[PDB]
Amino acid sequence: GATYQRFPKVKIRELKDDYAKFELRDTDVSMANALRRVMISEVPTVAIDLVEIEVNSSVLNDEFIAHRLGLIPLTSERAMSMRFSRDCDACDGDGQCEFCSVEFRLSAKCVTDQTLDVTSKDLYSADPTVTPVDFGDSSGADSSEQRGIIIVKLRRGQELKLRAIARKGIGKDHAKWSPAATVTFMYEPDIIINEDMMDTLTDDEKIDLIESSPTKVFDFDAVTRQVVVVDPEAYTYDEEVIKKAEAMGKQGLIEIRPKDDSFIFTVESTGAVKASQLVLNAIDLLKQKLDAVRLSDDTV
Amino acid sequence: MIIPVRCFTCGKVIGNKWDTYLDLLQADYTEGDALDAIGLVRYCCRRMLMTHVDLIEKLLNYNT
Amino acid sequence: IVQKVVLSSNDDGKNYATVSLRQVRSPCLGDKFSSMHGQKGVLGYIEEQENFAFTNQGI
Amino acid sequence: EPVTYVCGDCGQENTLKSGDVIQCRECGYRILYKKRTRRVVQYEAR
Amino acid sequence: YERFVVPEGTKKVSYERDTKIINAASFTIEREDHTIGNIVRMQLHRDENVLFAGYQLPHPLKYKIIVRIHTTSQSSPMQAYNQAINDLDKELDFLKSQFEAEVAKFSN
Ligand SMILES: [Zn+2]
Ligand SMILES: [Zn+2]
Ligand SMILES: [Zn+2]
Repeated sequence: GATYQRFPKVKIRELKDDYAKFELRDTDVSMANALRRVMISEVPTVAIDLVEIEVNSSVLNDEFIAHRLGLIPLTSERAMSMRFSRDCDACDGDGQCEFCSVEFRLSAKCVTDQTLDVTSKDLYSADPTVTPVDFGDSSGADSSEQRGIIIVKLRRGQELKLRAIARKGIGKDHAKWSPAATVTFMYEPDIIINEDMMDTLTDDEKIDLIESSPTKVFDFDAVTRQVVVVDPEAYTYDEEVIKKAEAMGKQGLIEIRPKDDSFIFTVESTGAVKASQLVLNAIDLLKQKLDAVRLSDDTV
Repeated sequence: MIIPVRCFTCGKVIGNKWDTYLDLLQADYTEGDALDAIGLVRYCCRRMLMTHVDLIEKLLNYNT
Repeated sequence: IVQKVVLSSNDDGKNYATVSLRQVRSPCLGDKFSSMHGQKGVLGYIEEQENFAFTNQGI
Repeated sequence: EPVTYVCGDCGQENTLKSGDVIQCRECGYRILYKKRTRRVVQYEAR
Repeated sequence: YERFVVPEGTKKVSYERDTKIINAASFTIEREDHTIGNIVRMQLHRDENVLFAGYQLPHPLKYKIIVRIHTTSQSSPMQAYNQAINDLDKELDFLKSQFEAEVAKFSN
């Protein structure tokens, strides 16, 4: 039992309700990839999983409406403490329960001549205040449109009465349970630009090979005639700058090396779960998976 | 027909952004300025809004 | 699933009957697709999301 | 409920009985759709 | 459904002592993927007394990992396997500590 343990470091650049960025370092690539894959496919969420339609008289069909209901994000903060519905002793009645199986209701009808549309804000939930439909894309944020996710549009003699039952799942069963909506990381470069080759070549060539960069990585400091890296984190590893340095024949001018550490994450969220809660649930599910695979019972 | 929830590639919810997209194009904006106004940075969602065919209206007219 | 039942007839009473069934299909592992350039294939392997190569935007 | 067939262009419920010539009463057109009664149906949101 | 966690009548991990080579075993782990196998093998490569760390999936459609460890003397596959799992668990502890510290600097 030796040490055999590397010591990570976290430092956060930005953090909002549905966004994050942190400079994780001193850990290997496989750990960062494990965090990414757990946050995309392993972290659970409550979503609609069963639909009973009593009346449907719109121009859409039943599976279209059920398919649109399955994708509406529900706020899932008690989903880590809920249970998979195959693992529940009770609730064999196709209805509401208290450790799974939240029940929803929906009814709408138009009697005017104004083309009523049925949105997500007409779904009324039993077991309230714990899993409603999501509102952060409407209120608490002035992003696009408070009307929310349109389901059907209707006319006079048209109506829609149904009852949906949400459950618990993970992203490997269907895409409706995945709470990620962006999880990615990247390396960060080590740029070691020479100064004894840069003063050789001429000023028009300087302003040319700065111009060949597709993202603004370098900058041209005209007051000292020199160049300057002003943003390493917009480099996208396409080698066009060093390729034009190769075509201009000036080798040893710049060299670019991805560092082994220093993985800049960028985490978004559908709004079912907060961002830091996603990261912490990922670390907890990795600990549960590392717990369930030990052979500590028989040492020899 | 209607706009799809959940942009097929990444998974951002776009199912509410249709009417504000029509209003931003109605005012005077071009499509790049409109998509930068709604805040869609990656092109997997921009291709999902710019190429949507809205066929629900033609269905609503031809019923009875 | 049954969608509608239509019952019509002819001049000499020849009564006609029409029943329409409905289905929803997702594309299976044997179906055929093509581009706009005569470049067609068969869907041979449906892959889960976190194994594809991803760009720095996460696409 | 009984069968309660609906015409195509009348919109009126003839409520057809044993097999006559298929022809909507109050008119002569011969369309006669069938009305959906009130049931329940189960679906998986998938 | 049945694609997920191992049913009754089958262990989660199945050990097997290799016959033809000393200090050699093959850990056949059910219900996993590249997520755990990758971090296990890359933790194993930071050990001293290990010689061979790999994983492979016997068919890419089927949801299980087979891990192989060749080691030296003064150790075994069992010792370095449990060393790997416990040190990864300690690093996830220290990582959760760092992240819950850094959340607090958005002080509300
Ligand atoms: Zn229950
Ligand atoms: Zn995206
Ligand atoms: Zn008639």
